[PDB]
Amino acid sequence: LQIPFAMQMAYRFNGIGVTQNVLYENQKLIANQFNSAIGKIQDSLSSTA
Amino acid sequence: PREGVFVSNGTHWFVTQRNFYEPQIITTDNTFVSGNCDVVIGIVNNTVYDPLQPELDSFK
Ligand SMILES: *[C@@H]1O[C@H](CO)[C@@H](O[C@@H]2O[C@H](CO)[C@@H](O[C@@H]3O[C@H](CO)[C@@H](O)[C@H](O)[C@@H]3O)[C@H](O)[C@H]2NC(C)=O)[C@H](O)[C@H]1NC(C)=O
Ligand SMILES: *[C@@H]1O[C@H](CO)[C@@H](O[C@@H]2O[C@H](CO)[C@@H](O[C@H]3O[C@H](CO)[C@@H](O)[C@H](O)[C@@H]3O)[C@H](O)[C@H]2NC(C)=O)[C@H](O)[C@H]1NC(C)=O
Ligand SMILES: *[C@@H]1O[C@H](CO)[C@@H](O[C@@H]2O[C@H](CO)[C@@H](O[C@H]3O[C@H](CO)[C@@H](O)[C@H](O)[C@@H]3O)[C@H](O)[C@H]2NC(C)=O)[C@H](O)[C@H]1NC(C)=O
Ligand SMILES: *[C@@H]1O[C@H](CO)[C@@H](O)[C@H](O)[C@H]1NC(C)=O
Repeated sequence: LQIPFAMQMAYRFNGIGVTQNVLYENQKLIANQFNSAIGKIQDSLSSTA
Repeated sequence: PREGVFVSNGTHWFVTQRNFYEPQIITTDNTFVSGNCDVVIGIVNNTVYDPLQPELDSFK
């Protein structure tokens, strides 16, 4: 069942015990943090063997 | 939404539980307020019915 990804992340925030408004008001920051974390995963894999 | 998700059939808006389509009128009881309109990406305009107002309207 399709759902907008921001809405899914709000569902997951509810799952961990945080209200949806936190995600909907910090969406830009959360997306930037996730993207930076994925980039750091890239760097860690491409450097550490 | 307190619990559930906002949906629209095309003209009107409702709040329903996520796992079963049971549309309901968006009221103050079904929802909670947080902040203003300028910070949420994808917010839409719609009236939020106040269950208390018609009771006081008959009072008036
Ligand atoms: C809660 O935590 C986040 C960090 O995860 C804070 O966001 C960070 O806030 C600082 C200052 O606003 C940002 O630093 C700025 O970076 C820009 C980059 O162009 C730079 O020009 C500024 O001079 C400044 O150094 C930082 O980037 C930002 N981090 C992310 C991932 O966006 C947030 O401010 C904290 N909020 C509260 C209420 O504590
Ligand atoms: C999306 O949901 C809306 C709520 O069900 C719906 O609006 C409703 O449409 C029906 C007509 O099909 C109305 O039903 C009433 O129709 C007459 C109008 O006076 C009454 O006499 C009847 O007894 C019956 O109650 C609803 O009143 C009307 N609800 C509202 C708030 O206007 C939309 O039609 C739905 N949109 C689509 C595309 O399906
Ligand atoms: C959702 O509801 C909002 C409020 O009804 C509405 O924002 C309103 O948008 C109109 C025009 O887009 C603004 O009307 C005036 O805007 C400027 C002032 O900055 C004037 O120069 C114009 O001539 C016009 O008179 C309203 O000021 C503005 N209301 C608020 C509180 O900012 C949104 O457009 C609605 N969103 C959607 C998708 O319909
Ligand atoms: C969703 O997609 C349409 C076009 O694909 C776009 O106009 C709209 O801005 C998008 N919604 C949001 C909240 O960005």
